[PDB]
Amino acid sequence: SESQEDIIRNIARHLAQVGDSMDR
Amino acid sequence: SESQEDIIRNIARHLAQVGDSMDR
Amino acid sequence: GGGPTSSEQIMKTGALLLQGFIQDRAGRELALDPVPQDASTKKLSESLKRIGDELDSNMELQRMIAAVDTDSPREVFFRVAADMFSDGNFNWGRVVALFYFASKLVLKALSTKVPELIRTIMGWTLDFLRERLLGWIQDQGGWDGLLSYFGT
Amino acid sequence: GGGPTSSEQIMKTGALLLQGFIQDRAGRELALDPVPQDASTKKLSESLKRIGDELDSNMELQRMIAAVDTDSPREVFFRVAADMFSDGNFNWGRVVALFYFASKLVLKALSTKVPELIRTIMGWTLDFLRERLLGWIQDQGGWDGLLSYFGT
Repeated sequence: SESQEDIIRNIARHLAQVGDSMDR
Repeated sequence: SESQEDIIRNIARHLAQVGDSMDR
Repeated sequence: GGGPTSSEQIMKTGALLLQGFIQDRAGRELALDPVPQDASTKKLSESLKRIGDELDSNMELQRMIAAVDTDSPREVFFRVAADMFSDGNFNWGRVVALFYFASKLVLKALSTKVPELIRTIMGWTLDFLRERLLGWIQDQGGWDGLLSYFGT
Repeated sequence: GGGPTSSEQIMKTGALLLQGFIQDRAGRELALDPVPQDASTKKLSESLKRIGDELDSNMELQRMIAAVDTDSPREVFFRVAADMFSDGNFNWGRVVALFYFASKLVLKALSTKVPELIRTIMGWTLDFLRERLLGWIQDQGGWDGLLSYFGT
């Protein structure tokens, strides 16, 4: 729940980071 | 429909036949 | 208490073999917790698996099975089951064949479910994209901009 | 009419790429009718596929994705989508990552569906077996009789 909210934010930040890095 | 009834009887007879043959 | 001949043991073991068997064939990621069982039941699982494998190489059967419509799969299951045993005979091969048919309905239902899931999820994704990303994508000159991005 | 920069072409191509991409990963029988497309769109599909493959070898991501609960998968999808683009930035990699996330929700929903289908179909099968076959099975002395039948 409160921890699931944490896992979700996590997934997001990670996806965003992986996407920022797909450039070079 | 009427042909689906035919496909169903078919599957049955085949399954029954395969099962009768699994012996030897 | 109750030996192999008891109705309880028959239903209990029956459940195990059938689940073992269906899960096995439905695995061929996201896999399934295997069914824990004793030595004799493993020996049985093993043999069912082999008979099922041999049934999969029966092209007649696979053709007809794929041909059948599973809009109402319960109706189909009971109609086939009844027809298979209607001549009043019983043997182990028909029981095996019945189990095999059950595993194929699972796969068949799964197949109809896949494009449904996809369409639903695509709906969410394209809704998000249109309302949140479309502006930026246009700024790139559309998907032709992704070509440039990949180097092509 | 309308070039690559039109909203129509963006939604249209977007649908194709996304469906192509999700179907591709969900294939890894009962397969899917591939998405017919032009040369440029195939080139794009090809590249998406490669980026997705490279994402699959990111163990951090796969761990967290499997960790997340998809009881309400729409909620999850929109929460992740919003969070990913909340800092106001856009680039192609995030769009690709979003598509990747969409394909993983498909697989994840599918995974929860499998044991449901199995239980339902086992219900029918064990109901048939108990009412129609149990007598005969007892006559064999239970499933120990299937052992004999297989030779073991």
